[PDB]
Amino acid sequence: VIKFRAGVCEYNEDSRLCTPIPVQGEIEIKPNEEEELGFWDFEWRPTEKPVGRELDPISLILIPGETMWVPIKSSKSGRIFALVFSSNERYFFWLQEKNSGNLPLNELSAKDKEIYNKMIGVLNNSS
Repeated sequence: VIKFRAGVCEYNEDSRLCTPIPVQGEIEIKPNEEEELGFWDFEWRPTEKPVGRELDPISLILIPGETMWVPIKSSKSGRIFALVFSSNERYFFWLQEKNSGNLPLNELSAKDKEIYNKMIGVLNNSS
């Protein structure tokens, strides 16, 4: 399975912005070796607690065509994961590493092309 490092970023999208407040965590991108619902679970874990928000651990199904991928929604901020979630909870993430994701802000999430390709592949799959 594919593991990636990020903490959370606020629930907020009432101005299409959420601010980084530093935190850590871990996402596990997996097909689910139980396949109960038959979708991708992003298992978030706190490794630092959310401060200035409370978002609990979550096993998060991405349901194609209900989950929309936008690669960046902030220009006063960098490294924002933007997933519009309908029929599910909304979790926005911010990469915990200030040394990486220094690639320019036009697609920035943690990288440009890699995250963009990867996130489109989850929509294409229903696995």
